[PDB]
Formats: sequence, C-alpha cells, structure tokens
Amino acid sequence: DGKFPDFNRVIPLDNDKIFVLSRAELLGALERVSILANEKFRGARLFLQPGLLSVVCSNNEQEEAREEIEIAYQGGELEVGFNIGYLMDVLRNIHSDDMQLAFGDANRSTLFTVPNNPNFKYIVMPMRI
Amino acid sequence: LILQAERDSLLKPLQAFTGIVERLHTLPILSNVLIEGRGGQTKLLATDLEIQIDTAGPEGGAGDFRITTNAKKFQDILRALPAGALVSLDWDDNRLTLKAGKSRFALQTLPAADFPMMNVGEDISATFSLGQERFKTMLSQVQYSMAVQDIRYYLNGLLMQVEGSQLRLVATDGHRLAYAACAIDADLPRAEVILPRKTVLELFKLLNNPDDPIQIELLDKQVRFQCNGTTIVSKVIDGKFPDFNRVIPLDNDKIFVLSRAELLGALERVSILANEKFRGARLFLQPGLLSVVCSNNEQEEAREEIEIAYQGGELEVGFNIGYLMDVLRNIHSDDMQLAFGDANRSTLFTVPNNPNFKYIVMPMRI
Amino acid sequence: LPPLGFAIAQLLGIYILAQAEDSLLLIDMHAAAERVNYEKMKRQRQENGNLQSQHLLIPVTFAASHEECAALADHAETLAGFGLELSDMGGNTLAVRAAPVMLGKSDVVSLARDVLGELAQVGASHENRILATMSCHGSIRAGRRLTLPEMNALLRDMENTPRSNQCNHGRPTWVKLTLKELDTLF
Amino acid sequence: PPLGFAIAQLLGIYILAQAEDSLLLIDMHAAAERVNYEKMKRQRQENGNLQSQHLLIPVTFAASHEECAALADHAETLAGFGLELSDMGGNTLAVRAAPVMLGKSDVVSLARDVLGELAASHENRILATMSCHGSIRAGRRLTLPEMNALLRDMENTPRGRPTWVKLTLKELDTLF
Repeated sequence: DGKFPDFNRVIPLDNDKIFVLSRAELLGALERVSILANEKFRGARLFLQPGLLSVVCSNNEQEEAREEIEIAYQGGELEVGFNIGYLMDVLRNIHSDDMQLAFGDANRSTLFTVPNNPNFKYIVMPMRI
Repeated sequence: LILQAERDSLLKPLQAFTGIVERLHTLPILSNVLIEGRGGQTKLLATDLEIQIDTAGPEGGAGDFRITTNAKKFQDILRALPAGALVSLDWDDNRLTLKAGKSRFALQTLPAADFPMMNVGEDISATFSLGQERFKTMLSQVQYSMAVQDIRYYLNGLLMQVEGSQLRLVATDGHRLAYAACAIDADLPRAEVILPRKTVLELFKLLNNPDDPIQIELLDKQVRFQCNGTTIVSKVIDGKFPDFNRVIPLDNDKIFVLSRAELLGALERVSILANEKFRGARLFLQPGLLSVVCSNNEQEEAREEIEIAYQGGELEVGFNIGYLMDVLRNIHSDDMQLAFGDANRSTLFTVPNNPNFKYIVMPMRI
Repeated sequence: LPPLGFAIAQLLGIYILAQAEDSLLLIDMHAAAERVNYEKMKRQRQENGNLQSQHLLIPVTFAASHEECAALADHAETLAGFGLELSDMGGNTLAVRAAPVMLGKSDVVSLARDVLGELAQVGASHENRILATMSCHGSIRAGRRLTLPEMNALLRDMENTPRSNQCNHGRPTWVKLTLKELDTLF
Repeated sequence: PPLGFAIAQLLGIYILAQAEDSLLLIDMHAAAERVNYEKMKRQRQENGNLQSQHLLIPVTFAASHEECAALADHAETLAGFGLELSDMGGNTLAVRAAPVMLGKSDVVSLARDVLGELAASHENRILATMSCHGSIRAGRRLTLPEMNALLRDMENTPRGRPTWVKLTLKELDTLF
C-alpha cells in the first residue's frame, strides 16, 4: 500500500553517446575485471573513446585489472564510474545478442536498451570513483 | 616476461591447490600459490604447513623464476578467461602482469624466500603402488566412519596399515568401525600411519585417473602420495590406532542377506518420521521379515517391511539411522549381509562373498 | 519453562556461557556436571539398586595391578551394580566390556580402577565412592561440548536435582555477571 | 642365548623362545614389569630422576579437587618421576610430559598413582604401582625382533611370580 515513484522523470532523454556492443562479451569483460576490484563496493571505471571501451578496476592491495572492447563509436570521450553489480545484473538477466548503451555525461543517467526492442529500458546512475 | 601458455594448461594444475590453501590463514603468504620456473619447466606448489601439494605446470616459460601470488585471485582470473586464450605472465618488481587478449591483471606478489616448505623426511620405510580406482573405492568405503574432532586425536583420521601383501584401511569414531582391505603386489614390513581427515579429502579429490596407479611411500611421520604428475606430502596423526581385530564380532549368528537399495530406500522413507534429537530406528528381525520402525515426539510413526531369506530367532534392535545410511550409501553393491548377535552387542555389515569389507555398529537402547 | 539460561557458547576450555533474561552466565562445566552426575547416580542407586550400564566397541587395555584381578575374582556382581562389567584377558590385565552411562567419553580405565581398588578389603559398607571418586569423569574435562544442541542439556542440570548453590566445597559453579557489566567498560 | 630366541607368542600373554634346551614361555607383561622396575630404580639412584619425554596432544585426566592442590604441592617430585603436568582449569590437569620406558599407556593412571600418593617421604611407589604400565597389557605384542629385546629382560637386571620355563615335556604327559 503506497504510491510508487513516477518513472517518467527517471528516464533520460538526451543521452548522445550511443553505441551497441555484444552483451555476452561485455558481461564477460565485467566479470573478469571485477575480480581485482574492491570486494565490498566495486567501483568500475569505463573509458569511452572512438572505437574503444575500457573497463578498469582496482582494490585495496594496489592491484588493477583492465579490459578493452572494440566498438562502433565515433563521438567524444567519457570517463564514467559505476557499481559493477548494476552493470552485470542486466547483462545476466537479458538474453539478447546485442545491447545499446547511451551515455550523457558522467554525472547523470545511463540508458541500457535492446536494439529494435522498444519495450525494455534500464537506467543506472553513476558513482564518482 | 616470465611465462606464456594456454589458459587450461595453467588452470588445471592450480585446481589441485584449493582445499589445502587456506583462504584466511594467519600467515599471509600461506594464501599464495608458489610458481617456480626452472629448466624450461613450471612447477606449482601449495601448502598449509601440514599438507604440501606440488605438480608440474605448463612448459612455455623462458628463464628461471620463483614467485608467490594470491591463489584465489589468480585461479578466478584464469577460470574467467575464455577456454583457449593465451596467457602471458610478466614480472615487474613486486607485481605479476597477466595478459590475455585485451585483458590486463596487475597482481601483487610475495617473494618465494618466505614461502614455507615441509622438511620432508628421507627415511622411506615402505613403498607400494595400487590402482587409483581400487584405492578410491577403499577410501570411499571407510571414510564415513572417521570421528570429526573427537577428544582422541587418533580417531580424527584414517588408519592405513600395510602388512605382508595386504593393505588395510580402518576408520572409527567409537560407535562404529569401517574396515577395508585389498591385496598389494608387494611384501612389506608391518607399518601403519594415521592419515588426517584433510589428507583423506585431498587424496580423495586427487584420484581421478582410475586406470593409472598411485604410489604410496611411508616416511618418518610423513606419507607421500605420487600419481598423475602430482605429489602430496602429509604429516601423520601421531599415536596408536585401536586394534581393529578386537572390534570385529565373530559370533553374530543371526545372518541374512537383503537388497542394499531396498533397505536404503526403507530407511530414507522412515527417517522422515523419526525423533529429531535421537534419530533412532528400530529393526524388528523375525523369520522371513525385517521391519524398520521410526517414531517422533508428535505421536507419528513410519514403518516399512522387507521380505528376507531369514530363518533364525527374533531380535529387536535400535540403531542410529545415520550410521546405517552411511554404509548403505557408500557401498555400491547390490546386496548386503547383516549379522546380528543379541540386542546389546555389535552388528556386522558385510558384502556377500566379499571378505575384504567389514562394518560394525553398536546398537542404541531405544 | 524460562530456565537457568540458554547456552550460547564455550569459554576458552572450562566454562560454558549461557544467555538468559538477566545476562550471560558462566557455568563451570566440570563442577556442575560433577554435581549433577553425583546426584543422578545416587538417585539411580537408591532405585533399582544398580547403575545404568552400556557396552561398547574397542575395550580399554586396563593393565590391572595384581590384586585387582583377584578383586574381580571376588563377586563381580557389585561391579555390575556400579555399571562396570569387565573381563580378564590373561596374566594380570583386564578390559572393560561395559561402562556406566552418564559418564562415558573417555578414561573408563580410571573409573574401573577406582571401583576395583575399592573392591579390596570387603566390609561396600560405605557407598560414598560414587562421589567425585566415581564421578572422576564429570563432563568433558577441557575438550568439546558439541555444537550447542547438547549444551542446554547440561544447562538443565539443577532442574529437579538438588544441591545446586553450594558445590562440593562452596565454590560457585555459575553466574557472577549481570546486565550491568558496562562498568567493566570504564 | 641364553634364555632362548623368541619365535612366537601364545594367545596374547606368552612369548615362547627357542633355546638349545627347549622353548620357554615368558610372561611378557610380568617380565617387562620386572625389567622396567629395575631400569627405573637404576635410573633413580643415578641422576636422581627419571628421563622425561614431552609428547604431542596431552591427555587430560579429571583431577579430583584435592589432587589439584597436590599438584600445587611441589611438582618437582612429579618431574623427578619424569611426569610434568599442568592445570588446564576448573579441576582438570594434563600431562605435558611422560616418562620414557613407559611412553604410550594410560598415562592418566601413572600420573594418578603418583599424584594420589601425595596425601611425604617413602620411595617405593616406583614399583608395580608405577609399573602399572609394564609392557602393553595383552595386545600389540610387537614382533620377533623386539621380542628378543624383551627376551634380554633379566640380562643386566637382577630381581613375585616366576616369568619363564615350564616346558619339560610335561605338556607331553598332559597330552600322552
């Protein structure tokens, strides 16, 4: 019994940095890089540059893990932090081949969608790592 | 650059160093696996100051090196990689750089000088070998009777005794005893060791080549098992095992053979309505019939009956149902032979026409 | 039944701590169990005239000093009355085939030796060897009391069994700390 | 030679040794009790104490209340008998060390004898009271090589039942 939040103000509308990449490959990369991340809060940094997406993680013991993925991207660079659990959950629970990632700036919502599937939306807001 | 090899060629040898490696030991380096490259060959080592296991690793290594790196992180990184990817290990100061595709991992390493090694004895008293499947079968037949953390440390283990051409495995907790034996192609002086439970479990994991044999060497308070390119060295539980010959009854005249699967199913069905603190089950043995009865606090009763080729006098006897189900599960024979004395004396569980396995349980007065 | 307490754990080897409505209580397991074992053994002795027996796997290798074998040659009916049935192996050794229940768990040689050396000088006629002399097992001396679903069973020691407050000397066997242990934090 | 050469054992209590005369039945527990008594007294008059041996996983007795205070009484006597034992807590004790030449046993029994004797003076509780261990009672009967070492019992040692020969073909009269 209660009023659920209005999800319309939630969803971003102007995310310009859009690229589509393999769901399985990105999920495997996130699983690999999360091994050497801090085990409690799991800060993962994504570096987005034309043609490359890099995922970097680090932990208490000054250890670092880094993976890279080739993507069809040409826009501006963007460094954005995330709680890797939120990134991994959608990739685990979605059974589509490709996923479309839309970024605005590193301070606001990131949109996860399935190409040619207007019925599914997933919004995560970043941390400052 | 210190090493370069395929993923599985590194991952598989590491999987022999997980049970022994304590994820949180008081010594930090004990959480690390030791990697040693020498003469174009790689060796992987691990220990807990009590069980030391080593094996051969990949071969694509240029130069000699000795490092220790965190076992869990390294193994998780290896298993997270695609099965068939190339892995390159570089060494930079106190760091190990793992490279696979577009994946980098900057692990921190500890010097191999601080990695502890067991001062393995040089006093081999007996050496033999036997089929891995046979040894694994014997260990499975005897392991469930070991006492888990008893006040007597020698019962918290498995007695391995070689005498003449006979190898015997004995386990007991004080309320039951499992004895297994086999013929070994050797003539050895009577020796005996008490393998700790951790050694028993690691050895159980090790035996994965049923067609190949395993070599066992008895040392000065040590046992070394060698097989599949893997060597395990373990300290023994010092002390004297109970003389298993007194334990085995020789006068249980109420003998009958019945299907093991039938009795196991009966016990599993009737245990559901058994008392939770005591977990007792009453066996009613009468000519032609064996009844398994259980009852609980809530005035509920479960009862199953089994046709038996039995002739002798009646007997009501209580048993701890876990003891019965242990032997009924860990023996893979079709039939089992039950030998009963009287209500307050031991019961013998055997495999018909198989003198090499014996199992003794005392009853409980239910 | 709001009891004495509800056992929560062990304490470094000799105490068992139990939480109740008041605080955690430190029961000296050996002392309290000696009290309750003496009480139960005497209650089971005044009734049925003998102690409850139990047999067991793996006899004990007694080693049986000379005249103790002759004491066993003397009527072992009393030994069966103390719950200890034992047999002669040869020369001057013995082995116990049955130990009394309520003790078990090790060192049965000490119990049998106590009662059998008492069998010298028949007069009996004292019966106060069933005390700490025969209660020279108590509970576990310093090793293990299971994983808790038996600790509460000893925590039920003094329910329906008298002689609780004052032990064999007067030393307390339980509570000292109350909920106001915050003073210790200063 | 003399006293024979051990060939086997008889049901658990005897060790029969072959000599030029005949085979001799040695009561192994009694013979070992006598030899241990002699060895302990020889090691007692010289060096003034028995040879101690620390052991792994000590055994904890039970330790009746006044026996703990007897341990509070000078424990150097117990160390003189080769018995070092500590108090674990409550009213229980454990032997950190046991005498050699007795080693594996119901060490609780030896410690209990020497501790309950502390109810002063005296010396001869080192006899069968301390030799309440002897050899292994009726089992384990270690094989012929050390059986001969046991057959060297009265060698180097003097000194109440006899522990040897009866075979003079009297068993022949018993069977013929």
